[PDB]
Amino acid sequence: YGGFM
Repeated sequence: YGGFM
């Protein structure tokens, strides 16, 4: 995760 989707 991290904020790509």
